[PDB]
Amino acid sequence: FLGRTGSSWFKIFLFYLIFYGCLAGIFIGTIQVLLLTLSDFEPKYQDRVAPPGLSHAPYAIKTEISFSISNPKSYESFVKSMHKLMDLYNESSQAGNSPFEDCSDTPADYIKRGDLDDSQGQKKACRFSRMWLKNCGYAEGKPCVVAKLNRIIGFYPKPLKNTTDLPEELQANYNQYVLPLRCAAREKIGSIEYFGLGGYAGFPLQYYPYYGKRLQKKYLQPLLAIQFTNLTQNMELRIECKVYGENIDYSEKDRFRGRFEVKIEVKS
Amino acid sequence: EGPDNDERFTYDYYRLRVVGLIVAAVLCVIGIIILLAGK
Amino acid sequence: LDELKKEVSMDDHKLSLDELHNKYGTDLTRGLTNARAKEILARDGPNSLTPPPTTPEWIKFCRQLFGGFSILLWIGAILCFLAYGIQAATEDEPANDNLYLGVVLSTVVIVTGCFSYYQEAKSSRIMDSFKNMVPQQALVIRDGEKSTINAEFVVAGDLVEVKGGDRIPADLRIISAHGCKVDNSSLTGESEPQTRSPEFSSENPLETRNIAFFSTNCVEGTARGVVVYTGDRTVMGRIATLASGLEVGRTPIAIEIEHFIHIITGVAVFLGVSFFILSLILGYSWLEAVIFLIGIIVANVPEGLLATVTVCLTLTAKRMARKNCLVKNLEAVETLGSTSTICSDKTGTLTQNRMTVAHMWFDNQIHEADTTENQSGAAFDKTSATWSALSRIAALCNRAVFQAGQDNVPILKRSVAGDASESALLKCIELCCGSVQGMRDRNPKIVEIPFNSTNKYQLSIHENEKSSESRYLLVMKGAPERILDRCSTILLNGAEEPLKEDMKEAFQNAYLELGGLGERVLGFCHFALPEDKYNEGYPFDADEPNFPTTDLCFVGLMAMIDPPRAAVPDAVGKCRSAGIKVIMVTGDHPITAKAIAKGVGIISEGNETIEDIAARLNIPIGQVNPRDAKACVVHGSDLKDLSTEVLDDILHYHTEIVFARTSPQQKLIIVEGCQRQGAIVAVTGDGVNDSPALKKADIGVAMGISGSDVSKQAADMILLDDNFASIVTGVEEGRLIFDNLKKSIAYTLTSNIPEITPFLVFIIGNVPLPLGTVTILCIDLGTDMVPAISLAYEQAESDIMKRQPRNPKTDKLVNERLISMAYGQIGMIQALGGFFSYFVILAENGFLPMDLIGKRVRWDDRWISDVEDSFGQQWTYEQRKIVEFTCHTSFFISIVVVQWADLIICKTRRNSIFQQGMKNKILIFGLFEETALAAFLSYCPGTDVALRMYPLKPSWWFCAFPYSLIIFLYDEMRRFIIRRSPGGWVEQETYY
Ligand SMILES: *[C@@H]1O[C@H](CO)[C@@H](O[C@@H]2O[C@H](CO)[C@@H](O)[C@H](O)[C@H]2NC(C)=O)[C@H](O)[C@H]1NC(C)=O
Ligand SMILES: CC(C)CCC[C@@H](C)[C@H]1CC[C@H]2[C@@H]3CC=C4C[C@@H](O)CC[C@]4(C)[C@H]3CC[C@]12C
Ligand SMILES: *[C@@H]1O[C@H](CO)[C@@H](O)[C@H](O)[C@H]1NC(C)=O
Ligand SMILES: [K+]
Ligand SMILES: [K+]
Ligand SMILES: [K+]
Ligand SMILES: [Mg+2]
Repeated sequence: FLGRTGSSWFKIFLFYLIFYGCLAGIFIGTIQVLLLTLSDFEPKYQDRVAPPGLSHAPYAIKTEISFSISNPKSYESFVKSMHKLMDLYNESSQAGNSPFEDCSDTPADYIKRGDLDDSQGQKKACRFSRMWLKNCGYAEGKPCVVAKLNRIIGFYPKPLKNTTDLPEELQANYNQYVLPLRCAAREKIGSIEYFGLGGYAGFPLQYYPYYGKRLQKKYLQPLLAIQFTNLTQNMELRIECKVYGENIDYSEKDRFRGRFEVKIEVKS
Repeated sequence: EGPDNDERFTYDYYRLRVVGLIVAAVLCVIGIIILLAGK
Repeated sequence: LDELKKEVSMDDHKLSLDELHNKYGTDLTRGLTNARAKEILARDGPNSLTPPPTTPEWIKFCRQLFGGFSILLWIGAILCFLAYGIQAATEDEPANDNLYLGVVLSTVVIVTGCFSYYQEAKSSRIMDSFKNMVPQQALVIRDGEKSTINAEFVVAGDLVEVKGGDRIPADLRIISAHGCKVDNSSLTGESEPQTRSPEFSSENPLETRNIAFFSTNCVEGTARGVVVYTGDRTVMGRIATLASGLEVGRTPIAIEIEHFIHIITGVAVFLGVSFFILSLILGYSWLEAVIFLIGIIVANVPEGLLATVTVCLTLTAKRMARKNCLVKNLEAVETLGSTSTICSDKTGTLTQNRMTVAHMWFDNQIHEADTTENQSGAAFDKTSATWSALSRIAALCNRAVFQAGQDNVPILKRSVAGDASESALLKCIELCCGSVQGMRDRNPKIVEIPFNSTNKYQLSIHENEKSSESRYLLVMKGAPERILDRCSTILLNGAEEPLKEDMKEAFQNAYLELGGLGERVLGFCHFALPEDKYNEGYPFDADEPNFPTTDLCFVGLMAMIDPPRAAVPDAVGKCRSAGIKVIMVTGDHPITAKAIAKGVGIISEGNETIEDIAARLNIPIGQVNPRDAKACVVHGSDLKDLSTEVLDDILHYHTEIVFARTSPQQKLIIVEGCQRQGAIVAVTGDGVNDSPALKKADIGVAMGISGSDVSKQAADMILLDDNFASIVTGVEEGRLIFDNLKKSIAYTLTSNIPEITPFLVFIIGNVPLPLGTVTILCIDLGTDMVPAISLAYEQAESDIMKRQPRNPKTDKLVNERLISMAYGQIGMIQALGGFFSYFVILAENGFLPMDLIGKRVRWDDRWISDVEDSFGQQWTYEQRKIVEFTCHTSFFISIVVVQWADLIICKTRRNSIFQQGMKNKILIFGLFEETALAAFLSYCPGTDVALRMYPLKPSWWFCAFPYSLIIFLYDEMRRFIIRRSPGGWVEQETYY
């Protein structure tokens, strides 16, 4: 033929069949032992998610949400993702004492449901009403963005203490139980309005620590609705929403490390 | 610890780099020694 | 074009002096007119040689920039700029990826260009050396007056004059001469002075006395002649053009390189476009379809391989430089290993090029002297009183002297003023009797008759050094038979005795044997003149026989030859044991050529020519079956009337071939004949008459000390110490580097698979990219470099000089067996070890292997800053990318770890590491430096930006260890099978 005879062509096939078969069987074996060394409830390493990311619902083309108020299908793209998220926080999804629980309607302290063990059933998560998100189809004019803190197993988000000076200096400082979120731009051509649990501009600490998908399915993380009823129009406004805390940090590279990058433009 | 389990989300990449560079250097020296056993 | 120059020349030495003048419109006495000479100048053109048109270095450099790998890397470099252009227009990408990767790849092409350019070097100044043989000026007779002119202004027809010490300015017809002798070594390779006279003495113009040639010099006397040829039209000017004009051609090693380039280029374009369409079918945007292709290019092309080859060659050439063997062309480092036939000059190559005493006949006994340079033999006789009598004649009846200031150099190497035979005798006595000058001071010469053409002997009368005598001793030497007709007694073991027919017959026997050995034989005799008949003041007349020259006492015979170099016989046998055929090709006479052939082992004992059979059986040569003769001796005059097909039959039908009295073109023809049969041929030589053959040879080797400038220009390799044993070393080195290149190539190729497979699974699986493009270049250009080079220092696995020369048609540098092992077996195991570490990193950060399938869409989505892992956690864009790049880093390090084992297995093709050992210090160096580089690239701060290399956790380093070990075991088991059964299965499938 090309290389060899039929007899040789066969033998080279019988070899590579057994050979690659063995190699596949060995590869699988090493994957088995790897998995055997891992927990079902907690990942081996968590230093790469460490400082929590802050992500929002409006799917930004490039950290930007520009549209026209005087146009219907101009914002119907951002309403798709906005709906996708809030559709999960339905009351019909949170039914019965299992696996949900009614928690303080005001920001409270942490809740420990034991260890990362299966020695108990599904760890009961705090309910969250999308109805706590006042004012927010969504904002056809002047968007109503929804913030979110990235989930990390066993992470206890710790707010800053009012020992020294603060950006939003001491205003509504629920020091003990709220992780604040203050959006900014100089360039003050807007109108910041925050909505959340208990009416506070933060995340209620009663939703922590997260026990993971395996130990807490259907779990709901707290949301923070933000509305920009800015009196300006037809210009790119670089708005940055920042979260503050002891376990919260940022990076010049990762522009989502505990903060937002939104470029709103109501070009109408 | 409980609420004070910050160490869980931390890794000393600084020491690791110091050690890694020490090792790389020493392996580089060892190599020179064996090569220079005759030039 | 040069087929005309490969033919024997035609001449006009047969014409009379007068007749020759009519042909050139010339005067025998007055010479040309100033006007007629200038007319002929403009007519024929200058008496000069024009160098052939060369290829500029520009075109030579750029021709490498387009050879398979460079072509693919160019397509990659441009395709980078393509994707970059498409980006800069569509969505403003502030990145530098495609732009920088395009710059990097273009640089890789340029630098790789320098390496191949350095390897494909051609240092040739043939025509320049020939031009150096034309004198600046010549002496001509014009308008009846002699004047010096620019030699280029010399034309056919003018009257030229030459004298001892000057170069022949052009081909001349001798019309007048006085004691003129010439050095024709340019045409023959033999430096013994040849007389020139107006008389025609041979039909063959290269042998006649009435022609003098350009490229030669007058050694003594004076001559006048008419110019018959000028410039390019001279006999050796044509040799110049032939030699300088010959097409170089591709080396065996070069052909091998291009061959695997085709193979690897083939699989590259195959998988390249095979997956380019496979991606579009899967609905991949052309924006991405090209990005994947660039990666495929980088994965398939072994970026550092061609440069490795060059470095391995260079390092092998450095070792040979350290044995006095200079390599002018890097590729010639390997040709000697692939050589199946050596065509060797004799004089100054196989031989020392110095008349040396070989045997002596005295006391009715043949004695042998030591002919070797360094005198590696033993003594023959010292005791016999006869010896001292013969020794005295050899010293006394000798007019040769050592040049001043030689006392530092060895006797046999020092320059001597005199003819070759007298120098030989001088050096013979000086060696075994101490200072000859002393013997010539103790015995003052009073009268002598120098060797005469008519007398055929030379005699001398000396004052006997003996005090009790202080009388007159007569000594003489000459033609053995002439000396015999002048002897009455023979000095036997001390005492004289009558010359009976018995001893006279033993003389003839001794004389015939020595002459049969191709040796020049001289007779020696002396006579103690009677005291009473010769007073202490008796005057001797040298002009008229004033003393007896008959009834003298015969002392002995001495024989001499230009002997082989000490190492030559043994080197020839070693070449022959390695299955290399050795042919002699010489300008010298057949009797001498044949005798040295037997001396060095070109013709082995018992082997006969057709002429030998005929003489032994006493039958006509036509009655001899030529197939009964494995040896042959072909004279150039017969070679001339043979067609190449008939030359091919000679080459095919004889194992032991001697081509004697060959011209320079004839040497070229013999070389081409050998090549025509498909053989790789080496030429060894030292003369300008070797230049064409040296050029045409696959590898020409010139002698460094004895070699002429031309020969060393025509060669690929120079033996700086004239050590012929270096050929044996060269062939051995050549074979070793050939095997080691295979090892180094397999090693380099093996790591291609773990660079290809990640890109494929990226498409077919939709998982995050396991390894990056930049990461690949960190391997092929970084870590694999020193290890791959180090394989060039591997010792032989067996006695390589015991095997036959490779068949260049069947035995390739890269074959299917190499690809099967590197791509199909070992590289495949490396790929898995890479993937394993990849799955380990991701799973330990929360992305278990199961959830990875079909996630790249959301993974690469820059706007999704919340991807959910297996544990329900949410990752931003840059966070997951850090883990991904950490995956690139550990996959990279996994390659390094699996290359550890590969380096050790590529060490040996057959033998076990437990047999070959770990005595390669460069290899061990490679292991340490490779690992140091990898660690540095991962842990050095800032490398996460420039190369996207991230620090690895200690446990990460060990992921591929079980795969590294399986490689070592697998290959060790496999080679154990090879050795345990030379049959073929494992062998014919995987044995590189
Ligand atoms: C989650 O809540 C949303 C609230 O808008 C539900 O949307 C409803 O969709 C139905 C049918 O398309 C409409 O008739 C209603 O007007 C919507 N609102 C309400 C309050 O009922 C959505 O269907 C819910 N999703 C799930 C899975 O239950
Ligand atoms: C990523 C995976 C799916 C690709 C696997 C590719 C396999 C099928 C390839 C890789 C190397 C290949 C082999 C390389 C060498 C030889 C020897 C040659 O004389 C015949 C073909 C043969 C035997 C090839 C057959 C196919 C082969 C085994
Ligand atoms: C939000 O909606 C409420 C009614 O639910 C209305 O009273 C109020 O004006 C709205 N706020 C703004 C800022 O438009
Ligand atoms: K490669
Ligand atoms: K050559
Ligand atoms: K490679
Ligand atoms: Mg010679």
